[PDB]
Amino acid sequence: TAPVTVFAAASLKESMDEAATAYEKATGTPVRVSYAASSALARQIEQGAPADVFLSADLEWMDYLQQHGLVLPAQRHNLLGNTLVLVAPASSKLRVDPRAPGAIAKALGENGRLAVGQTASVPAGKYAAAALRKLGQWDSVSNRLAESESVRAALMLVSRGEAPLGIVYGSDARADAKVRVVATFPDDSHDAIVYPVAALKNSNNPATAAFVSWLGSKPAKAIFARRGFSLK
Ligand code: MOO
Repeated sequence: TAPVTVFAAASLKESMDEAATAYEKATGTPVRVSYAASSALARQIEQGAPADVFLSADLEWMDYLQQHGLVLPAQRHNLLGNTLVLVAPASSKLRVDPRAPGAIAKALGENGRLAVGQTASVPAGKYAAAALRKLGQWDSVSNRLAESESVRAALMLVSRGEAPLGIVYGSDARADAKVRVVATFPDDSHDAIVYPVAALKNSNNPATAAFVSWLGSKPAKAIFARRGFSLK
């Protein structure tokens, strides 16, 4: 059985791994998930990667594939939501109000860097940059970023204590007890974090639509819900 090839935003690591297993349990169809920043995944797809399903951590990267004709609007829909959080290593005593002018930058200490997804392309980085900008904090940290290849890479920096703070998703924080949530960014500070899922237009996997459809089903949703994603 050709596995359904799912390209999933890095932040979907555990949830999609669980979903892949659960899908195969239910149907006997293996699901092979590849994780990266949604940007990387989208670019890989654009460049011909034979993904069957794409789950992005933002609409923009799905839009990108749509614009490239690789995803049909009919075959995409919003699946999950998240929050954006400021995290610190678990042991960190930092208290930071993202809204307080200069608070994030101060909490970086003398040489600390703010772990973020690469801010141009990685959805978590874009959400982060958007939130930072919106909150007037961007300038204070824009030269103090530890831009990372995905939100999980950013998480890792914080988890490893190599960044005193990072901006990841709420689910990422739940996914790693080695970080703690210092603050949740106001939902008004960034575009809603929405993970669209789409069957790729060119998928030739007979199970692609089934898999995507299945994600609407209670046990599939429950995987994401348990892992701190909001359900769209
Ligand atoms: O595509 Mo991500 O989950 O923002 O690294």
